Amino acid sequence: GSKAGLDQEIQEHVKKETSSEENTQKVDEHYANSLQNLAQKSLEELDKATTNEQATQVKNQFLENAQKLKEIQPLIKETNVKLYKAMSESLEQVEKELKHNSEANLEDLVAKSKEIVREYEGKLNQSKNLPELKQLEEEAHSKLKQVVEDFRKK
Repeated sequence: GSKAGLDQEIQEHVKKETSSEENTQKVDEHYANSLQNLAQKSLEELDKATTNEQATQVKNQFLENAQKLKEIQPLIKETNVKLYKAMSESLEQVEKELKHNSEANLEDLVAKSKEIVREYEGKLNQSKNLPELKQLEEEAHSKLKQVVEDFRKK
């Protein structure tokens, strides 16, 4: 127990490095794929050039665009991170809102149903004969059905 925190800290340093290098590999692979696509498009433009100057310009523009592409890779990773965080936080907010609202609706319906039951139990406890009992029981069940139906159709 006394050494658990230190073990966790050492393992966490190692995990930080391994996660850093794995994210580096992912960024490198995406960058290499984008660079291959850029190069293929520039090579197609070059094959269709009609002038040595147009061809040299295709090459120079490829080099410029390759520099631009390399410059944005860490920003690409940071943008993906921020997008995922925003999605997760919005999902959690909406989840807690839905939980609260559904619980409130259920509590209101349960309160109304228990109130119908209490009213008619109070009436039934004062019953003097069997016909009154049957009439009150039927009215109570009809009121309960009306309440639960109105809620299902709310």
